[PDB]
Formats: sequence, C-alpha cells, structure tokens
Amino acid sequence: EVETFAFQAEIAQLMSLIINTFYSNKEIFLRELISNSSDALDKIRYESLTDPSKLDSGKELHINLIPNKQDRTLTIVDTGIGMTKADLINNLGTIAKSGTKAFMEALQAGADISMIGQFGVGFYSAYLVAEKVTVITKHNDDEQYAWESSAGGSFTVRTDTGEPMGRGTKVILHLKEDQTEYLEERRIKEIVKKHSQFIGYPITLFVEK
Ligand SMILES: Cc1nnc(-c2cccc(Br)c2)o1
Repeated sequence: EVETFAFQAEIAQLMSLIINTFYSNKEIFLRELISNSSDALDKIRYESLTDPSKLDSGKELHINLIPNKQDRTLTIVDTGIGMTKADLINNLGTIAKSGTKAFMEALQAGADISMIGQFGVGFYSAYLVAEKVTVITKHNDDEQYAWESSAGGSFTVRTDTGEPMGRGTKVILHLKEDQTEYLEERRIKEIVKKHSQFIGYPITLFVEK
C-alpha cells in the first residue's frame, strides 16, 4: 500500500536547482548526510540522558557507509533518533520551506551550493549524485517506513517490510551512472577525512567482496 505525495512547490524548486545547476563540487553530499546523521544521533543521545529506555532499540550510536557496486548504491546508515511517518512527509524532519527561501537568496547574493547545510536542507544535496533516493527509518514512537523519490515533483511513503532496523535512518543513494566514483574506497575515505574529521561518532566504511 503506497502513498504518493506532491512536494511543496518550493522544495520541488530546490531539487530542480540541485539537479540542473552546473556545479562540479558534488562530493559535499556525503558531508551533508553524515552531518544529518550526527544531528540525529545527538538527539537520541540527549533523550537517553534522562530516559535510558530510549536506547532499548539499540545502544550503539554509529554511522556506517555501505557501498554496493553491483546495485550501484551508496547507503548511509545511522542509529540516531529516526523519523516518524509525519516527519518523513514533512520534508524529512526539516523546515525546508523556510530553509529553501534563505538558501536561494544566498545563492543570488554570492553563495554556492556547498553551503546548503547552513540552511537546514542538506539532505537534498543527495540529488547531486543520486537519480533516486530511498530513506528507510524507524523512530521509537512509530513503525518502520520507506520514503522514496526520483524527484520529478513527487515522493512515496510506504510501510517497510524489509529487514527490521531497530532505530535510526538508512539513506540509500541510487547513484547516477557517471557518479560511481563515490563507491570507490579510496574516494570515500578521502571525502570523510576532508569534510567529516570532527564527527563525534564512529564512521565505518564497509568493504566489498
Ligand atoms: C537555492 C539554490 N540555488 N542554487 C542552488 C544549488 C545549485 C547547485 C547545487 C546545490 Br547543492 C544548490 O541552490
């Protein structure tokens, strides 16, 4: 049972700008997604400080990077607070309408796409490298859901029958054919060391057979 939603017009515009603008520095997508994971991990850690049972769904707080060259996917997994269904529908827990407004004014007033995270909409930088993005998520207060979009103005939400997650979020980037450098170990390592060296959670780069 799959529900299809229209993006708000401002978010559709943000996504088309990310997809259509010539902009070579695409690697910042990974920094933005790792920073989102770190923010989600901070949230569940804060909640556990007064309620240890918040970690009954998993005590470990970490980030995994899982490249799969056969599927042409890069998956970013975290065990943060996760998202409810309502969060997913409401722009993946962001204030994306006001964030997009600010970001697009900054762009005409000097800034560049790499600055997107300062506007709270860094998730959408996934579309610098991905033709499709699938988000699997589990929040303590809701069931496991899958969000998905290939842009084009719409996204879907469904209950996820896949492998149960415990708690957290999995961002599956279905990479564009010309963006497969981001599945190579040495490239991913380079980007994490350049842009994510001060993230306060373990980041494990899985290797492939
Ligand atoms: C708003 C807004 N105006 N241009 C952009 C943009 C262009 C290329 C890459 C990225 Br990320 C963002 O965002």
